Amino acid sequence: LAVFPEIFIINATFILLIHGVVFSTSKKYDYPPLASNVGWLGLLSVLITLLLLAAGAPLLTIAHLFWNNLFRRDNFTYFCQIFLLLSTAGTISMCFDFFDQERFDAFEFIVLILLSTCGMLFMISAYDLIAMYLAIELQSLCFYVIAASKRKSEFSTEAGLKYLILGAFSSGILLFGCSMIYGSTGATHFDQLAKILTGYEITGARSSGIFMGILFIAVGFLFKITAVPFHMWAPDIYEGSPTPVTAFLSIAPKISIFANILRVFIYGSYGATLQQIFFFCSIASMILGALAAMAQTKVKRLLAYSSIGHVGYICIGFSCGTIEGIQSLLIGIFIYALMTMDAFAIVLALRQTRVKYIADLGALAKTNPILAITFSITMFSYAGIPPLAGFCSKFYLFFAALGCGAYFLALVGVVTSVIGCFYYIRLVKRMFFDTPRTWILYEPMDRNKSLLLAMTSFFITLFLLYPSPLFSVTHQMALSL
Amino acid sequence: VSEDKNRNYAVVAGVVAIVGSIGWYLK
Amino acid sequence: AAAAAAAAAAAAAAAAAAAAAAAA
Amino acid sequence: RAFYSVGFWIRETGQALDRLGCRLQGKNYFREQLSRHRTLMNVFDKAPIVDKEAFVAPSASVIGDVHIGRGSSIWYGCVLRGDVNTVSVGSGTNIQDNSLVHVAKSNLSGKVHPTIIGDNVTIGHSAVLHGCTVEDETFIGMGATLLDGVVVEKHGMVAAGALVRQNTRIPSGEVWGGNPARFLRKLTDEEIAFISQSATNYSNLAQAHAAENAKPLNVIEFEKVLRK
Amino acid sequence: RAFYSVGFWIRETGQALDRLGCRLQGKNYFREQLSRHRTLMNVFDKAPIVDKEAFVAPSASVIGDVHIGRGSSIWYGCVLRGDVNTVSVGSGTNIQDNSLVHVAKSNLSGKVHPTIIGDNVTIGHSAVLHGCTVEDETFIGMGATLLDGVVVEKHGMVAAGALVRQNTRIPSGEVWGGNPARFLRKLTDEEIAFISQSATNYSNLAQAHAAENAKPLNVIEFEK
Amino acid sequence: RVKWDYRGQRQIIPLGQWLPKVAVDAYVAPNVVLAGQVTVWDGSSVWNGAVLRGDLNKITVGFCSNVQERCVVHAAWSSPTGLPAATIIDRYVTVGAYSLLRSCTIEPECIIGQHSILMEGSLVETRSILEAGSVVPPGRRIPSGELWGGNPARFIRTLTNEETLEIPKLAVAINHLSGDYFSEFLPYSTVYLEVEKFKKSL
Amino acid sequence: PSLILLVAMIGAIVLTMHRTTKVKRQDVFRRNAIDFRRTIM
Amino acid sequence: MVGALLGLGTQMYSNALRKLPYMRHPWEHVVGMGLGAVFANQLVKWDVKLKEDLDVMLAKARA
Ligand SMILES: [Zn+2]
Repeated sequence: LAVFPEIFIINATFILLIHGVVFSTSKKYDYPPLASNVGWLGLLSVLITLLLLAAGAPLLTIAHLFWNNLFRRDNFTYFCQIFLLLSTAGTISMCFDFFDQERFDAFEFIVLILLSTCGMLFMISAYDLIAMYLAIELQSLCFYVIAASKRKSEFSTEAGLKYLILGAFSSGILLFGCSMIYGSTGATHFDQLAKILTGYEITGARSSGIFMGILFIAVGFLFKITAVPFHMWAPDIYEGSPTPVTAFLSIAPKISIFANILRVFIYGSYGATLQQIFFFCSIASMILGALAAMAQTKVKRLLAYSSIGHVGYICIGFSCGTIEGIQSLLIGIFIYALMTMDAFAIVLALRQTRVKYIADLGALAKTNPILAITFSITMFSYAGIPPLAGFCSKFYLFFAALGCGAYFLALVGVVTSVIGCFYYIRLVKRMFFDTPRTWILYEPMDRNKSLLLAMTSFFITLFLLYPSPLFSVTHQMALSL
Repeated sequence: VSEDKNRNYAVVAGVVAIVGSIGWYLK
Repeated sequence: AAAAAAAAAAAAAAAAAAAAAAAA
Repeated sequence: RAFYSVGFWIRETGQALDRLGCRLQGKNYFREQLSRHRTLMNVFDKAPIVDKEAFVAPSASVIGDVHIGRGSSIWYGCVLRGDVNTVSVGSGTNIQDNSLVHVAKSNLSGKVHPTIIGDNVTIGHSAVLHGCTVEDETFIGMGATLLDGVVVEKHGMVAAGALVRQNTRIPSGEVWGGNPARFLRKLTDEEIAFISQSATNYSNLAQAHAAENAKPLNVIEFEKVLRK
Repeated sequence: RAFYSVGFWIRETGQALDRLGCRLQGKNYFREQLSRHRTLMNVFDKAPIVDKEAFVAPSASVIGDVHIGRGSSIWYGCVLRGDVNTVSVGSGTNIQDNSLVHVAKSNLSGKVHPTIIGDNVTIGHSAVLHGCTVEDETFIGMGATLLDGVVVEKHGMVAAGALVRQNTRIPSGEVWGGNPARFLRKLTDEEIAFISQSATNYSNLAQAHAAENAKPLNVIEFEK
Repeated sequence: RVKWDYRGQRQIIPLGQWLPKVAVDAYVAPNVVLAGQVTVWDGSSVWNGAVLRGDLNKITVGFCSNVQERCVVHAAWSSPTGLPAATIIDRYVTVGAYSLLRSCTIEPECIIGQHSILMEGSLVETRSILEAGSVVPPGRRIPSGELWGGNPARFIRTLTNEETLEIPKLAVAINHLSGDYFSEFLPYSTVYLEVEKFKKSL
Repeated sequence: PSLILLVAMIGAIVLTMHRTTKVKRQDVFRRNAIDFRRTIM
Repeated sequence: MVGALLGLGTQMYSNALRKLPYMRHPWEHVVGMGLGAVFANQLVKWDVKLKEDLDVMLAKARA
């Protein structure tokens, strides 16, 4: 046993896939638009998976056969795997409206999202290089298809091709690293790998073959999370695709990759090389994002760059070896995810507006004044303004970084937060104080999208009154590795 | 004196799902 | 292509003469 | 089981009644959204013989003695109280919104003069034809107030908001206007061309307001407008 | 009012238990777009009061604080919309048609005052009386219009299309019939007889019109 | 044709893909008659009896732009002479009591006073107050900030900027009143209950 | 890899069906009641 | 509990984007959120129990 939570989502995907194709290819049902019927059913398939994974959390480690030769499930994986499904479900909740407006007959598009979640669930628990690569391939492959869903419009398909090549290269680079890592280790399991690589220290103890592999595996992961050293065309992918598909790739693959990153590198590899590369990436991502937030104008692209800047703050936790720092990274991932879902949902709130600049998004003070305050909260959360939940996560990242001793890295993060805040007050000024740009009038959304904002915006502000639970949850996960 | 065939099954299912929710706390 | 495919199903073979078998 | 859930219909009434137990802080909600409005005919002692093709708007309380011709409209919210003196409407006379085609009892000297409006008489919005006869193929102005015994001759448009005093029957083609009864000008022939054009277009436009008389099934079937 | 708001919530709370609670049983009856102007005497914390012998037409709304007395009438299409201050319509008046009597709310630019309509006042059609302390046995003309604070004194026969100006205390018996308010002529006595007899004319014509019924055959037709 | 339809009069009358969509927070008084293409916008207020019809062009009242009691707002067919004449009563315009409009394109922050008849192409410019009975002929562009009036639309006065600053306050005061009314109506109606009790009497 | 071959099948189908089957060969789709039918051009 | 108070606020200001006014029948779902607060606090006692164990399990594994 022990694979039942993953088995259910794979079975649920197959059952939805058979239901969608048989029904969609039905003259009797007049070839109906299954998407949105596959939806709701798809959202509850994730929710049933969430319950099964949570229910069997003590039972997850049922047998040595699964952990030693296939995948190992641990307390850290369970807490993040629960979050991964919740992140996936939250994205589906905002996405349902997009399915309704679009002529979505793509029942398969939901099955791809569930298949991606199954790949992501296998990715979090993957304990072998073969398993991690195969799981990464499935999650990315499902994602490649979602990017090219709007075939009639070349803008989505061309964006998909750049995402596909970046994905193929990232998987391929990681694969080459596995080959080199395999050559020295003689085994592909992370557990066997850790025994050979424990305290390898490429300066203290010679390890030419292992390092050659480690260099490739680390580089491949960075392309997947849109790290700035390998950001490449990844920011382009975010703006070119419509906002809802962009949201799904924005949070769920990134969270899965970050959780996979901590497991593959901290436990398996012990050299003074892995922490430093993230430290350089963190400084660069925040610097690139801060420059980009001022440089970028389109609201969708700006969100991607703000997300890239936040990704750098997340990277610092791995960069500082302290377990408290790894915990701080987890606090950041959760806050960034809630804000990223909230931010995409506010953009999704202005569904009526076609692609438009920030100035057009302004003038929301007179109309939808509460939404205007809600937009201000979303920008503030990435900005690092103190009352919001993001600052508390950043302060833990910074407090851990000061304890870790990363004064230079910590300072640039504060400086990048400072660089971001000026644009955010300017954006807040744009919303109410100035640049209304025509007094444009917006349209309503579904209750689920409003609740995504309601359950998140209140929580972002409520974090100050009761911040203890999240901090407790995050450290437990870091210690488990 | 009834609604469309199948709507009744869903209405019955909702009560059995809601009964389960109270029951889950109870048992 | 939405062109009408040649469905190879039909009614079973029953030799259909004209009504003038016996008495015109 | 379903359909016996009418208990929720009965439960709603308890709360639909809890408005009484909650209208105590001041005398509140004397309105109940009732049903009766003796409006679309409201026959006092004479009945309108309005045609089967003369679209009257369900707001238009065409009281008492009225007659409308084939193709003429009686638009939204226009009372026609033919209660004390006879009224009539020729084929094509589009008595537009908010009209007051209610006639008279008298005004200071007899002057019964049953209002008779000819064909193709495009009457304007908010017009008040209190007690004048109107001739064929003229275009009264939106906001006009046509007082007692003002025979508006043919093809003579009355201006927008143009109050016309008593007995000041305008000539043909003489565009009237002004708060006092004064003429304005003799515009052009294109004026009468557009008068006839607007008259026939308003006739077929009222023939396009057949959705006003649609049935519940047809209203909810139009609610398919979302899909298209 | 606070408890009025709570009442709106329980009625809404109840209305939902019927809207899809028991209507979902195959019933789209609540989905029909029936009119709501038939709330002739629309209400607030202040309510419209109307006596027995006062015909109100069903095509006409009477919103806000209203005090329709005896004999007064509100004919087809009129709107006595007087939320701010009471529309203290006196006795035996005769609005006669699509008129309007407003204390309609502005930003207190002129301190909107109640509209104390007098007695036997046979207001004509389309009159747009607006903050009008119009006194008794007065005539207002067809298509007319008035302005804030006006006091149309006794027997002041405002003419058709007229537009009386702000705060103008028109003298008792002076005929003002122009867009810039302007006295024209001391009214004659035959006009006095006409205005004092048209009062009871409509008083009887309004006690007539006998709406007070239902037309099921037409209801059965419009049902199909 | 039969008279006395139980339905009363549906206040939102679409025809041929043309739904006069009412934005929420727009108190559309129950007497009104929306038809064809009438896009009332946020915070607007269509008051008692005010008809708003629909032609080839489209009526549109703007943010906070009320159309007060008994005000007809129609639009001419195309009027392609100078500009497409689709009535656009833009933001904060207070179209006062018992006025009348047709194909005129009013500009932000006006006050179209009582009984003020209009006509085509009368682009009443921004921040413009019109006196009572403001009748306008086609094409008379009342300029900015200028009080007007008169039966042929004769100019009267330019306005001090304090009155211009007060116009938005009057628009939002009307909107406050509109919200006070919108709190008097519920999403659906209770008329159906009375109609069913009528039908069960049959 | 079984699931990866299945995802490759689903992908080659959803990508390169090219509107040549029920993806768009359902019908052109038309509704009469909403249709103007010469009332509106 | 405080969570029920939270689920009233979250139900309001929600659909405010839709400008829907005040609250409706599904809006009064603060009993469900009240349950969330009770579980969140309960999870923390278990999480803190486990968090102490995670430090002690680390020490037992460390030896
Ligand atoms: Zn009269």
